[PDB]
Amino acid sequence: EEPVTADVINPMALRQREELREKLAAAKEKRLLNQKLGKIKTLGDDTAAWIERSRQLQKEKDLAEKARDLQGLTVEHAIDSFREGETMILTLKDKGVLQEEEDVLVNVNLVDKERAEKNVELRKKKPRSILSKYDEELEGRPHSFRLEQGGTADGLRERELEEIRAKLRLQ
Amino acid sequence: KLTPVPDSFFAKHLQTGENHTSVDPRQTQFGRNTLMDMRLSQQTVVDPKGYLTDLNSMIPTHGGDINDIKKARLLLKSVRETNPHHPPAWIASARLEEVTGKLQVARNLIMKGTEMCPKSEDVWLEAARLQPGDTAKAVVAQAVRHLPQSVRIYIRAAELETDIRAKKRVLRKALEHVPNSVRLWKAAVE
Amino acid sequence: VFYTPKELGGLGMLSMGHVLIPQSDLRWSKQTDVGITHFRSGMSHEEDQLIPNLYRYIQPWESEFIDSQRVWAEYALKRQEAIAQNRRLTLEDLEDS
Amino acid sequence: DGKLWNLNNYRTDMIQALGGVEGILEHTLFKGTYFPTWEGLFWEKASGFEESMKWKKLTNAQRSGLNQIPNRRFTLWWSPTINRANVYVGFQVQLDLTGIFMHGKIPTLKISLIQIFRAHLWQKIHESIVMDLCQVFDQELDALEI
Amino acid sequence: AIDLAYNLHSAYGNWFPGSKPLIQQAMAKIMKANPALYVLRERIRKGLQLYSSEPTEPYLSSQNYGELFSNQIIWFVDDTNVYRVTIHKTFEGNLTTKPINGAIFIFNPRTGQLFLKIIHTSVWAGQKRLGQLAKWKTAEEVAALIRSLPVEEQPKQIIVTRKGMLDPLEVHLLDFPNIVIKGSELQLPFQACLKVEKFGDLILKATEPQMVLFNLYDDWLKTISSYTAFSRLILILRALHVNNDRAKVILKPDKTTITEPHHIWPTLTDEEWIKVEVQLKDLILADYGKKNNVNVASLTQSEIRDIILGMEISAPSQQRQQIQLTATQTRTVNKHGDEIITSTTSNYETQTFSSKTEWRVRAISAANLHLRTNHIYV
Amino acid sequence: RYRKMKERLGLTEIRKQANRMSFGEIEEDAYQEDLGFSLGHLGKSGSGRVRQTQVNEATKARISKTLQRTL
Amino acid sequence: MIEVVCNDRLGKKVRVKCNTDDTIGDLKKLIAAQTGTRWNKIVLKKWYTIFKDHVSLGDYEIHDGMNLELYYQ
RNA sequence: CCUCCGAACGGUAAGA
Repeated sequence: EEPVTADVINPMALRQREELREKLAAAKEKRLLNQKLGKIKTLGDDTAAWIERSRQLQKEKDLAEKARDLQGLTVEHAIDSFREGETMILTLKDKGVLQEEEDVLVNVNLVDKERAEKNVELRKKKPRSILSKYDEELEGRPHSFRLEQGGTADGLRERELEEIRAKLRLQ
Repeated sequence: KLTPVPDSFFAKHLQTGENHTSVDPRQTQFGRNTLMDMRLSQQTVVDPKGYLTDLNSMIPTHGGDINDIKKARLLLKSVRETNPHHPPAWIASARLEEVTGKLQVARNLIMKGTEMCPKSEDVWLEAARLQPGDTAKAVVAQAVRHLPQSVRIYIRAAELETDIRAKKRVLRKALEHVPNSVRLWKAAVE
Repeated sequence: VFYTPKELGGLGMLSMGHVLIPQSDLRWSKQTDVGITHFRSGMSHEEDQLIPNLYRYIQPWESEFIDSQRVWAEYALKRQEAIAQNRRLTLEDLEDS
Repeated sequence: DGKLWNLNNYRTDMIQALGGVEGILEHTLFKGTYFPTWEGLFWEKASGFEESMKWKKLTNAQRSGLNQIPNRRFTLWWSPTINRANVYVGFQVQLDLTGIFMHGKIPTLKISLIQIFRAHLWQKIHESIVMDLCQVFDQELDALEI
Repeated sequence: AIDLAYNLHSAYGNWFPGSKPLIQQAMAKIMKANPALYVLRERIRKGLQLYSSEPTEPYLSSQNYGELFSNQIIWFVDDTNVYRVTIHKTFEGNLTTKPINGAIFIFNPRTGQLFLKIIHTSVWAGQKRLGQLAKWKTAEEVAALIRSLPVEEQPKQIIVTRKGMLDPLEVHLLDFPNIVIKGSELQLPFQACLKVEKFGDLILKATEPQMVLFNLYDDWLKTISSYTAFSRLILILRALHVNNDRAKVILKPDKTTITEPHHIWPTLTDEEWIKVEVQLKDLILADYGKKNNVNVASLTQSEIRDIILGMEISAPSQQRQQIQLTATQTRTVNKHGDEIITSTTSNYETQTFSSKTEWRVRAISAANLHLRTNHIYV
Repeated sequence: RYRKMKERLGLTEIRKQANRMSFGEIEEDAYQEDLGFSLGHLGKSGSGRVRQTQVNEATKARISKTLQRTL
Repeated sequence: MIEVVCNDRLGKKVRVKCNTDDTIGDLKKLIAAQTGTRWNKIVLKKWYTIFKDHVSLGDYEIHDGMNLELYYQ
C-alpha cells in the first residue's frame, strides 16, 4: 500500500542512547551533590593555646561528669478448602526477586492436594467464552481470595446467603 | 582423539579484559559483600550461637568476578530497595559500579548510601575513597559531624586532607572529640 | 543475509564493495488486532541505499598519528598532575581520550 | 599496540541501512517462531547431538556429513528470502506433504523443511484449524441463527 | 488464509450478520493458541536452535540424585518457612489470622547439622514487600553463616529448595565463587521438619531472633553411614509432610519409645528401623495412591523413587501427541484439476465434529430430560 | 574409567556457556587475529549468571605416561 | 512497471514488462505479442496452479522478476 | 546522445 511511518529499531544505537542518557544523568547528580556538599565547611588556631583549650575542655567534661499487617494479603486457595476449626499454616509463595507481583500466601499441603485433584481430573477427562478451551493456554487460574482489615477474610457468609436465596427460589 | 581445549583457555580469554580502574602514575608512553554477622561456634539439643560483627572487609580485593553485569546491577538495586539500612549492600553496589569503569555512578550511589545508612563506618570511609579530593574532604567532614566522633575516620581525614598546616588542625579537631585515643596522641606528638 | 551481524543470524561480513539494497527489501508488515499494517524504511523518493563502506570507519594513519601525539601529550600533563596531587589516574581523567 | 580499530559504528550503520531489527528479521523465519519479542532470546552455535558427535571416532565421510548442520540451520533461518522465486527465477516445485514451494533445488533447506513437517503436520494443522472453527461456530449458533 | 512462515491470517469473502467479528476473534485466538500451530513453532525453534532467556543453571534432579552422596560438603538452604501465618475458619464466622515466627533451614546432609535461624514477626512491621525481603534476609544469613566456619567445613555446593532464591544467593556469595549454587527439580520435604513439635514449641513461643544449631542424625552416625542417615531422614520428612500424625504414631512403635530430650528422633535400633522405614514407605505410597487414584502395587521402582524424592509431572488435555481403516469416497480433483471421485484410506481429514446439532448428540441430551422437569420455573 | 572419561569429554558449564550467543546484542570483536572468535555468554552481560564461572579441574591439560617417563 | 519472465522450459523464454494493476489477460496479451501464440491460447501456471485471466497481477503476488510457467491451450 | 534484449544443464526423493 502506502506503508506507514516506521522507526528503525537499532539495538546498538539504543544501547548508545541509554549510555549517553545515563552519563548525562550521572553528571546532573554529581553537580547536584556538589551544590549540596558546598554549604558545609570542610574543617574536619595555634598550638599551645590549643592545649590550653584542651585543658579547659578537660575541666568542662570533669564538671559535666560531677494480624493487622496481614491486611490485603492474597491467599491462593479456595475458601471452602479450609476445614472448620483446623489451624493451617500458610507459607509465602516463591517469587523471583526481580518480579514486581503482589505477595501471595499458600499452604503446601493444600497445593499438593489441589495438584493431585487436577491430575485426577486430567485422567478422568479422556478426550461459554469464545474458544474457552484455550483460556488455560492463553491467560494461564487457581482460586484466590484477599484478606480484609485485621487479616480476617469473611466471604463464606455471602456464599451461604446466596445458597439460601437459591434454595428459597427453588422452594 | 580430539579432546577439546581446556576450560582455562576460555577463562583466560574472558580474563583478558576487566582492565583496571586506575594506573600508577609511573607507566610512561611505553612504560565486597556483607560479612557483617558472624557467630561463635561453641548435653541438650538447642544451641543459641552468639552472633558478633566485623561489619565489612573494607579493602577492595574482589574485582572483575561478575558475569551478567546488568543482572547484578538489577539485583543490587532490588537489595537496596528492600533492605536500605544495609550498609554492605550499598558498599557492594558502589564497588560493582566502580569495577565496570563507571566511577561517577558509583560515587553517586555511595553518596546515597551515606545519606541513607549514616550510622555505620565503612560506608563513610569508602565514600571518602570513591569521592575525589575536596569532595572527599567534605564527605569526611560530614561523617565527623554526624557519627559520634570516636572513630578511625579522623586518621583518614588527617591522611587525606593536606600537609601539616591542615593535618595539625585535623588532629586537633580529632583529639578534641573523645580525648582518649592513643593513635591520635601518637600522630599529634610527631 | 551476508551483511547481517552473526548475532542476528546473518553471516556478518564486512564490505569494501558498493552493494546496493533495493527498496523492495526494506519493507515489512505486522499483524495486529485491526488487521495487517505495512512498514518500510526507505519510504519516499530517496536515493538508493548503500550498505556502509568499511573505509569511512577507519581513522586514517596521518590523523591517527597526530591524535596519538596530542593524546599522549595530554596524558603526560595529567600524569604530572596526578603526581603533584598524590592520586592515580582514575579512568575518568583518561575518558575523553 | 592495542586494538587500533573499532567497528561499532560500522555495525550500527549496517543495521540502520538494513532497516533495523524489524527490517532484518522479516527476511528470516523469526516470525514463524512466534517469539513475542527478540529481546531475551539466544542462539546455540551447536546442538547437543552435534556437540556430542564432535569427538566420537567418526569416519571422514561421517564428519563431512556432520559439518553441514550449521549450513542447514543458516539456510533454514534465511529460508523466507533464499527460497523466493524473485531470487532463483525458474519453476517452483511443491513438497508432496506440504504447501511449501521450492523455488530451486536447495538441498540444505529441503531436508530442514521435511523434518519440520514430518508426521503429516500440514494436514494436522489444517484439521486443527477446521475443528477450532467448527467449535467457535457451534458456541455461537443461537445469536448467529445457524 | 493462514501464512505459517509469518504467522499471518486473513479472510476474504461474503459475510453475514455476526460472522465477521466472530471470525476475527476466533482467528485471533486460534493463531495465539493452537496445538498444531504450537507444534510447528516449537519444531521450527528446535531446528533453528533459538531459545528464550533460559540458560539453565546446574539442576538437582532425580537422575543425578546419586551424585548428591559424594564426600564434599553440601548445604540445603531453605526459606519456605520464613514468613508463616496461621488461619482457621471457625464455623460460626470469619477467618482468624495470626502471623508467627519464621525459620531458615541450612541443613547439612554430611554431618546432620541443621542450622536454624528464627525470624520474629517484628521484622515484618512496615514492609510493603514480603517475598523480596524474605529472600534477601535468608541470603544475608546464609552468607553470614558461611563465613563463620573454616575453609575445611565451608560448602562445596549449595542447594536451594525454592527456585526463586537462585538470584539472591548468587549475589550474597560474590566474594565466594567456589560454592556452586544449584537448583532443585525435586521438592525436598524440608518444610515438614518444622512439623516436629520440638521445633514448633521453640519457634512459636520465641522472640529476639537468634541463631540455633541442631542435629538430625541424633545417634545414627554411630551405626549407619551419612547418606543412609540422609535417606532415612528424607523418608521420615516426606512422611511428616504427608500426614504428620499417622507417622507420629508410626514413630512410636511401642509406648515407651524413649525419645530423650537430648536429641529429636526416638532412640530406636537398626533392625526395628528397617521395619519402621517399611511402614513409612507404605504410608507414603498409600497416600499417593489415595490422592492420585493409582494402584500401589502397580508402581514401578523408579516411580517409588520419584514419589519419595520429589514429585511427578502431570499431563493436561492441551498437551497433544500429534507427533481398522475406513475408506472414504470424496469428490476431488487430480493434479490437473479433472474433477474425479476417489476412495482414500489415510486417516487425516476424518475427525468428526458432532457438536450441538447432531441427531445422536441431540438424543443423548434429550435423555434424562424427565429429570430436568423438577424445577418448573413458572 | 567410563565415568572419568565421560567427565573429561563432558560439556562443562564454561564451555556450555561459550556455545550460546545472545540474539540481537552485538558483541565487540575482540581478538584481532581471528574475527568470528567470540565467547558466548561468558562475559557479554547477556542472560548468564551473576557470578563468574569456574574452571573444571577435569579439563586441565596433562601429559602422557611415556612422555612423563621420558621427562 | 514490473518485469515478469514467462518461461517455457522446452524453449520460449520471454521477458514481459507489465503493470501490477494488469490482469492476467493483459499479461497474456503481452506474452502473445512477444511469442506469437494467440493470447487466448496461453496458460500461465505455477507448477500446477493456473492463473486466471480476471485476477490482477497484484492479487497473485506476481512480483517484479518472478518466473511464470508457460503452457498452451 | 548512451537501445547488447541470450539460453540449456548443474532442480529425478527412493519405494509400494
